[PDB]
Amino acid sequence: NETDVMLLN
Amino acid sequence: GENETDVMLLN
Amino acid sequence: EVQLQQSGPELVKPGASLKISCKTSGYTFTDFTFHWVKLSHGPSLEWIGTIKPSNGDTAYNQKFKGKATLSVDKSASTAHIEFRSLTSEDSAVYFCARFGGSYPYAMDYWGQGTSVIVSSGTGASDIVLTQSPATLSVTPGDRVSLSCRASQGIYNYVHWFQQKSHESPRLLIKYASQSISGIPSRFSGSGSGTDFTLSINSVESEDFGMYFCQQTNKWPLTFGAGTKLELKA
Amino acid sequence: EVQLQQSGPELVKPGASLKISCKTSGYTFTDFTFHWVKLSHGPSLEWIGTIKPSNGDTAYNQKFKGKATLSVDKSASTAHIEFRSLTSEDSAVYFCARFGGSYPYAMDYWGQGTSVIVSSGTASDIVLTQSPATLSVTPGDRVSLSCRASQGIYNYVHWFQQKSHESPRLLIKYASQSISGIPSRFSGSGSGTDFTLSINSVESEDFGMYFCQQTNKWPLTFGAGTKLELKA
Repeated sequence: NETDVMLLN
Repeated sequence: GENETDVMLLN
Repeated sequence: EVQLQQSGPELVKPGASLKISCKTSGYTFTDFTFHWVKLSHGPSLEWIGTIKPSNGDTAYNQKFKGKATLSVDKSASTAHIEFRSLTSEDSAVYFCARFGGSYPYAMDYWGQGTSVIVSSGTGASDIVLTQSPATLSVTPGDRVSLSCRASQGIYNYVHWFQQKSHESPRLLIKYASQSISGIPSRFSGSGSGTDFTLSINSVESEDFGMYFCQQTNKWPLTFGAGTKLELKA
Repeated sequence: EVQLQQSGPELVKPGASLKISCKTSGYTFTDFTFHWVKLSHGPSLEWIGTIKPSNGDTAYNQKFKGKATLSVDKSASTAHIEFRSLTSEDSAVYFCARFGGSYPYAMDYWGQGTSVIVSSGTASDIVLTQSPATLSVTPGDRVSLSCRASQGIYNYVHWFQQKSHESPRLLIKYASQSISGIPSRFSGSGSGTDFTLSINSVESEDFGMYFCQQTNKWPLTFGAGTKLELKA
């Protein structure tokens, strides 16, 4: 889940 | 024919 | 209140055909000829052709004869332009305009323009109009004169337009020196034959933009390359 | 009422630089990442990149890294994209979108798009396969649209409707989650690699392009789209 830091948190 | 556009544009 | 409303932005594949429209309101559609104008970088304006809505007569700029077809739908009070075999060279903003108003007529009302994108995926005797200076840097309050020189005598068949960024051209002066309703008194025009001048008595901050001259004495109708009026550093 | 308002149509010379803007209203600008999307013929959608407005962090699609720069003006609540060395290949409609709404976030609000004309004068990326490429139906038919991912992406699939002369509209997020205001006839299912968008009964207002999108891995990618059209 490499995009979560940028997109969801 | 010094006024060639007159028929189309003004009449 | 007269209005020319153009259809929305278009994006097509190379080789495609495309029909774009110009719908009128507030006046009798069959009154005046309709004109299509291509805007390219500079900005630069080119006249494509004209259609007389009352009888369907047309006159094309030979450069666009194998590319565009003009038509009218009298039942819908709508003028159309259809392009064929579209290429990257056809990506441009296209304007419709009527040639009307009080006699003698001029390009008084214009549509807002249609952006046409042709996506890359994932005339020996035409009248030449020479505009000078190409760029004029001024301070508000300055008196300015813009020159338009015709390649041969065209009597008083010169019209002046102002074009501001993201806006359609606006008629300032018609037939070299005739004033237009609502245009501020600081704008005036003079000349006959081959030498034409647009004067701005005292430039205002709202005057910055492009100024084009246009001749309507000979086919095809042509424009000057324009004078870019800008603020001095 | 949330709104993303893009700057007007542009027409430039080849080799020029151009900065286009996206201004927000109705919410706190620093809340959600901003995304830029390129629309080309088909229609086809490509993701250019994203910017986090709270701190300025970016992630780009490598295809656009040498072409576009994303920035934000927090004082003006405006997101920007700047293009350099523009060519005919860059003529397109560019959309801005925010990745927000109720948790988990998705591309819920979009700008109206900016037409950019560049005038001629006077490998490891997730592949999304959409099928059938065309669905020619009569209103009242029940349809199913497939999106197959090149590798497992859990539930990180979102569905968009795009009608002629309009901006993409979010229909379903995270494979099956419903979106406020979207009619009940739209539903989604699937996990891993096989995803389906179902339309219970096609309406005349449903004709247009349908795209799936994955947001599990960088770069974010779209399928090539399914055209839903009226049977002749």
